[PDB]
Amino acid sequence: VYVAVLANIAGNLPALTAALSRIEEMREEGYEIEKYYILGNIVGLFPYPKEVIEVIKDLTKKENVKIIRGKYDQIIAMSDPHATDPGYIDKLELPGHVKKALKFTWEKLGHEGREYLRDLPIYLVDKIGGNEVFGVYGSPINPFDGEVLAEQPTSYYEAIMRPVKDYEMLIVASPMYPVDAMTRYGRVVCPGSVGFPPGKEHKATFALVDVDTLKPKFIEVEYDKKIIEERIRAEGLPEEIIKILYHGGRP
Amino acid sequence: VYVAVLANIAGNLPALTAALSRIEEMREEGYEIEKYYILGNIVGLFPYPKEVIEVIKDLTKKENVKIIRGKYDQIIAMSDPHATDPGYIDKLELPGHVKKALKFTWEKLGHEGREYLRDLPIYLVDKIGGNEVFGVYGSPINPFDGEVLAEQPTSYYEAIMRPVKDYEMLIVASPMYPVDAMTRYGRVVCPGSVGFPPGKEHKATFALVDVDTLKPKFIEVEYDKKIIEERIRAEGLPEEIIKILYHGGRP
Ligand code: NA
Ligand code: NA
Ligand SMILES: [Pt+2]
Ligand SMILES: [Pt+2]
Ligand SMILES: [Pt+2]
Ligand SMILES: [Pt+2]
Repeated sequence: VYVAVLANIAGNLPALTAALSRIEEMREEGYEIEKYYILGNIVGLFPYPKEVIEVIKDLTKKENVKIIRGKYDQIIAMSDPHATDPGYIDKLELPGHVKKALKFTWEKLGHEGREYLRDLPIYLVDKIGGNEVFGVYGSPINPFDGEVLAEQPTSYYEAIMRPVKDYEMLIVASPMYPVDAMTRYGRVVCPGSVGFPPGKEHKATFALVDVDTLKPKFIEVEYDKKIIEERIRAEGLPEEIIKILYHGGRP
Repeated sequence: VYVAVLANIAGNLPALTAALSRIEEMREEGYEIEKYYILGNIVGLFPYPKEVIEVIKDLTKKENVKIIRGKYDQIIAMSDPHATDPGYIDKLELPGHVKKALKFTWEKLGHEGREYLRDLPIYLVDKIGGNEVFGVYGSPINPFDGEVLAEQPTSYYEAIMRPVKDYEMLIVASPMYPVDAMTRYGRVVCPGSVGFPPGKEHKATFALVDVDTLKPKFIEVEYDKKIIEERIRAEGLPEEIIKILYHGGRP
């Protein structure tokens, strides 16, 4: 019995599709999936924002699913609901290629898609087994702009867990790699990144968390970067997004 | 029955003492007070940081109390746990008089006081009645630097409640004045300020939240500012803290 924990889809439909199909295969292999946690970014740099949302909505009907929004989702959601274009984004402190990806996302979502992100919770507060879990995109101190690093010593995660020590587990998206850090205050976990490559040769990465022990099993799944590349060019988006696709980046 | 909700003690012992004494008096008059929520800032501008913590500690032994830290508390907690002086504060984006108050608080607390603040939660998550409640110092988007304003239209509070709509009530400290705004997503409440005067002729302000209806009753209690003025001068702190005591300010 496990909870499937996914993060940072970032508008990448092929990676999301590959992760969920792998989860279905693993069900056939004796892994019982009680429920799903999906952490932002939900939409972002990659050009399938409406399709990602459709897949999540179907899953939310069929399964027990809890979702929280990430930094890119918030940039879209915070906009005036009556705005006629995504011009407000150019004022923000962001790289040029990121502004263009988010303006594209804003337009392609329409009013219904923007509204869906506005309904997304910031915080995940849940129980698995007898254990209480707290989830946030960035860090406890700063939900959208906070950054928890991967590959740090136990003391690092202990200091982060301390202000949320009421909980048995903290889940964050911002490390972008698998994190599994037992501390005196609880366990800090990052499932990895489904659709936002942090480096080269990225595989869609997520975790199955054991409901009894809270130990994560990290899973990696290949997806086709070819159709994504061809979809970016066909929508007229910066060449820098293709670089991130094959070389990595930080949101 | 009621929950006593208090915020922004900010190191002001006489104001905290007067509010708690009024709560005890209202219980003598036949008010059922079952628990306490205490929101930051716990310490800050006023020169009674150690004593405020002793009153809270004693109250936590005898009553059902949930506490969260505020901006000023976080600035102290953030610091390297065996730094020798509060020199790090001089590099922060804070007015001169605020820097001096916080350096004094850092020293007066000692290691044991600094560690007490490091143990305080960021988030309040609770049930009262069958109603879920979420509390944070600043705002849901930004726990320490976020600001929810008083005296805005209903639509302003609705957009703030929307990302925490899974809850029946949001409690924030940052307005500094009583707020009680029903929205379609839940009720946004600020209890007022116990020890940080927002303007002139300040009384210690807090709320009793009806457990059934979630309607706040705002209570104002008088306290002595002259003894505080005397302690500020005796301890060498800036004249601007005295100006805040009598004419108000913002953290
Ligand atoms: Na814990
Ligand atoms: Na609600
Ligand atoms: Pt904005
Ligand atoms: Pt272990
Ligand atoms: Pt710091
Ligand atoms: Pt209501």
